[PDB]
Amino acid sequence: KVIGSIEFGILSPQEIRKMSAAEITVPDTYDDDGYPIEGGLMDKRLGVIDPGLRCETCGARAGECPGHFGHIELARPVIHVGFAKTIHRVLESTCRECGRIKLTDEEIEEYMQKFEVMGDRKGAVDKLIKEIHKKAKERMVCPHCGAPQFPIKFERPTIYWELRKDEEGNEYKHRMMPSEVRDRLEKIPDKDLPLLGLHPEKSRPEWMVLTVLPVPPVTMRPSITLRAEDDLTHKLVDIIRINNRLKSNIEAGAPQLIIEDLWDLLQYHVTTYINNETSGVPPAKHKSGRPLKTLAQRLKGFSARTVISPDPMISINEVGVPLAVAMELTVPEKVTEFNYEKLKQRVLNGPEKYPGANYVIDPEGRRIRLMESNRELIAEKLDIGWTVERHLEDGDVVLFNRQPSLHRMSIMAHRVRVMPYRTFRLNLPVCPPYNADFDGDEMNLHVPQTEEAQAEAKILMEVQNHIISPRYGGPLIAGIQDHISGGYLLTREGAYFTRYEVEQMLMFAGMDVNELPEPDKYENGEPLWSGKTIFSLLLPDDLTIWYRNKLCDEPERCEALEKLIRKLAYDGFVYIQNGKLLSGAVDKKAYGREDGKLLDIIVREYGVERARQFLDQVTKLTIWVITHKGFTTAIDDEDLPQEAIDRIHEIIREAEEKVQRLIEAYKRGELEPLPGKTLEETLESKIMAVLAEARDNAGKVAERYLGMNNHAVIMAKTGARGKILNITQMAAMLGQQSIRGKRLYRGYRGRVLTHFKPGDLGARARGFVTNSYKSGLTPQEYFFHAMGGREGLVDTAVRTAQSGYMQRRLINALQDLKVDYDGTVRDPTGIIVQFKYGEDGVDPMKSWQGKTVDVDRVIVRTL
Amino acid sequence: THWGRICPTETPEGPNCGLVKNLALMSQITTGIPEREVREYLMKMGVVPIEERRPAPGLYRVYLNGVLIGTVEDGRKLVERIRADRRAGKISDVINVALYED
Amino acid sequence: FRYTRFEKARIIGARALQIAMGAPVLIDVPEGITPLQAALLEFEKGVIPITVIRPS
Amino acid sequence: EFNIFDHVLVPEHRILSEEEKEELLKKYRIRISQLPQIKASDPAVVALGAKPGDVIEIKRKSPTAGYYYYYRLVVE
Ligand SMILES: [Mg+2]
Ligand SMILES: [Mg+2]
Ligand SMILES: [Zn+2]
Ligand SMILES: [Zn+2]
Repeated sequence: KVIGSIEFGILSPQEIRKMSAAEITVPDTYDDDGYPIEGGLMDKRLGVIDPGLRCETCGARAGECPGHFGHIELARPVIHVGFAKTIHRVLESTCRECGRIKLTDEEIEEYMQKFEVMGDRKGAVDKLIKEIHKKAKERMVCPHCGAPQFPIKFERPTIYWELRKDEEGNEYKHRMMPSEVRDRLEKIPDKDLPLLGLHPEKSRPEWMVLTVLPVPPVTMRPSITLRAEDDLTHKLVDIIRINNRLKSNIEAGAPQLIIEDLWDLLQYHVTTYINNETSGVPPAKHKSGRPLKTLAQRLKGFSARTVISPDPMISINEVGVPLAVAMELTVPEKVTEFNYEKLKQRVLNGPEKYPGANYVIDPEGRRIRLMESNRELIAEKLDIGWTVERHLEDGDVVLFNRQPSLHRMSIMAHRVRVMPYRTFRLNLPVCPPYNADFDGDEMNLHVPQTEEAQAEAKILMEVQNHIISPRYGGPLIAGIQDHISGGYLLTREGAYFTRYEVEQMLMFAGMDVNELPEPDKYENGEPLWSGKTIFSLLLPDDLTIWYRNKLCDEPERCEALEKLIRKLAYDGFVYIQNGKLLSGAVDKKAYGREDGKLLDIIVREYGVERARQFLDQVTKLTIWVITHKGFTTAIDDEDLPQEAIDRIHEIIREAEEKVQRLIEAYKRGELEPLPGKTLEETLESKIMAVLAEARDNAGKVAERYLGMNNHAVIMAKTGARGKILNITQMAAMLGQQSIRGKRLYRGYRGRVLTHFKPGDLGARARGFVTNSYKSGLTPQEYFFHAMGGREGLVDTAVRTAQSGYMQRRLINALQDLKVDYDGTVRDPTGIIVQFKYGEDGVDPMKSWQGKTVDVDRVIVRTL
Repeated sequence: THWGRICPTETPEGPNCGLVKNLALMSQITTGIPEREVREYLMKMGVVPIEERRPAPGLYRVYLNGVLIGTVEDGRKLVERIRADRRAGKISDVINVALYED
Repeated sequence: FRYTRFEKARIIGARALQIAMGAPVLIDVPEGITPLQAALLEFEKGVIPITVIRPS
Repeated sequence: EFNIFDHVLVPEHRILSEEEKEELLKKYRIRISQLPQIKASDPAVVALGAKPGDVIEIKRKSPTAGYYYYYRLVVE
């Protein structure tokens, strides 16, 4: 009862005459300002549009009433403009008198057999189509008409010719009539059409010459009230206007020429009806100059939104929905034996309370509005089979959306948890997939209705089912910033939590009763809890994993592994054993997105219920540690003593004179040019590298004279928004300010700013800040930084154009591709684009960082 | 050239970024000055009208709003003269004279 | 030996829809929720009679 | 002066006999016209001497599945 296929073709006169409701003969419209009903083009058993129901037997009032087609018996045949070039390509490729494709038996036999090998590719079938055309177009001796010399054709816009013979060496051009052409196409047998671009059953050539013109229904020609008549109707009026004149002149006297003039005129009018923007055809305009837009101009030319707020106290798959939004958005629930009581209490609570309802739909289908009247007599013998539109309940399937919708991860299924106030609450680890922050970002909320839709979203789009990103073999939903810092503090060498802290705060997670909390590792200094052990209270009793932490570098790289070929004296190489955290500290390496080593493992091995649990309980774990201990950045965190200051000062002076020596050398034409680049570019390139070298060195100096064990540094080295590239900019120096590559030059005719000497190519002159954000920028530097800062604005905002467009292109190219059940990626036209997807057939969302089953890992699993 | 004319930070976000900007605190816009008193004082100080000139290389070429009125004798002489004239309050402050050097 | 995600979702939806339009549910007695969760619990017990005919 | 042949980015091209052809087209349940295709103008085809009707069996090293065999029809 749904659409398998659609098979296009060309309408036969018979069809148009049979599918017609009445023969249109009177060239007129409505008329006028009162009583709009005639007997030709308007509702003469054809279609309804005014508030009056009368129609073609089907009655069917103006409301809901599919339009009926009509027809026009053309007094003479008329070439269809859309087929003109095709009709031409057909005429001079086939034989008149004959009906053959002017090809030898051999040619047909091997051509058709070369035509079946291409029977699906629309692009590659035209090459052979035109090739065939030209091969027949050159011959004049067809194998099915004793050959009678074929007068080549001419064309356009809708006229045909044939340079025949009658004299001798002459080449007069016999004119071509639609009747002649059509009756000449009617000879071409069904056997030859396949060798062309036509069908014996779907698209006969003779039908390309219209003998009957199908009239669009009333519903497709609506009148645009102020009435602004429909264009189609007007042009049609002209067409019938000439058609009737023609037929009336044929029935009477026949001076031939008269009939020819009128025939060609009719031809013009139909040509315009098909396409007003045609070539060689004067656009039929309305009395204003404004061109009529016909057919070729016709087919051409439950949610919510609000601000978002964080909530690490709700489940990762849950969504906070303001109860007001919950009272507007409703769900269709058919009353059955299990919710009979609930729904009755809901509808009785009315549109008020909190668990109420707004509408009710009885089995007949009539919607009942619970506002007016009262929830009393309305909520009676409901019986099973009705339908209540109840307000959003805690747990309902709901789609959360944030635009722009880059990857699929932008729309995820959530579980409504109705809460007051007026914002959407999003659990914090689900921020990376949405790419949302908070400053002012707003998101969309969708409420699906049909049970199939809700289920489908709940089974396939639920948050927990998409912790890992399909782009790369790793988790997308994880720790963000505090989760990282909290994981570090919780898993530190000196992590000793008094009973008060452990006991009271484990309630942010769960899991204790008996052999979980036990037993207090340290009673040395005092009876206390080691953080490693408290963290250990979550991981299952069989995951043994080991991977170097972020600090496993520099001369602190080391190693000292030891395989099994128990004490504890390790730190870097994080070692977790059956839930027990032996060594290591939690950071960007341990948790967080992008990574690919722990959160990854617990989702492959134990994917749905466990993964969400480990995620959910960890945030609240890590958060309370951070909160109860105190975590801040002060202003002294970036301060360096006088010693580092004097050192940096001497460094920037050195770099300055390095640049001057380069300039003084350039002035005297002391050559020394770089190999590839131009001389002027050599100077610039050498300076930029010289200054960049000095910049990194200044930053290297900065990381020494600053305590590496205070809060700020932890964040840099840990895994909560960090980058040595920015640290150098905050304390040491920002560096060279550039504009689309080259240095800052665009200014006055002789310099950048009016504070330097004309031609000064010095360090400070061509835009180089020496001071960082701490020490403060000078008037010049502040301006230079602004000139260089405009880059990020323009660049980042411009990239969107190419990203969006490029993606939109490749999306509109691959959107059809699926994995067939035989494990094969095939285009929608049955073309094996890839025997077994991705060569191996392993979904990138389910592979171990590209590897088709991480073999080294599976083997180790032997305990 | 925006230094002291356009705000380096005041820029609306979006496609309007860079196109539309704001006037600096330290910035005035020219009022109106009829070319009469201008021309008159100009010639009167040594500008040699075009109705005569060759000029090139008259070692000079003077312009008024793109209109080459004429030439004088020494360049720095004219620029310093008109400038100091303006500083003495003898001529309107809205008159600017620039000596391009090439 | 198992189902694919899409097949699971499809089946669940189908059963839930069957339950909505009437059609007694297999072993469930003490519950108190929508047809969806009914089909969901029914699936957790592997009693959903809906079979996926795979083209092979 | 040597040759191309299984070199830089060139996989093991082979020609199919009627047997493996029919069987292969039977396995994937597809017609002759549904395969990716090569041209007779393709250098790797003229080197191996392929005719407009052959189905080249291509063996390439894949950094994911290791060894993969593709198939294509020689055309123009
Ligand atoms: Mg953000
Ligand atoms: Mg934001
Ligand atoms: Zn009707
Ligand atoms: Zn013939």
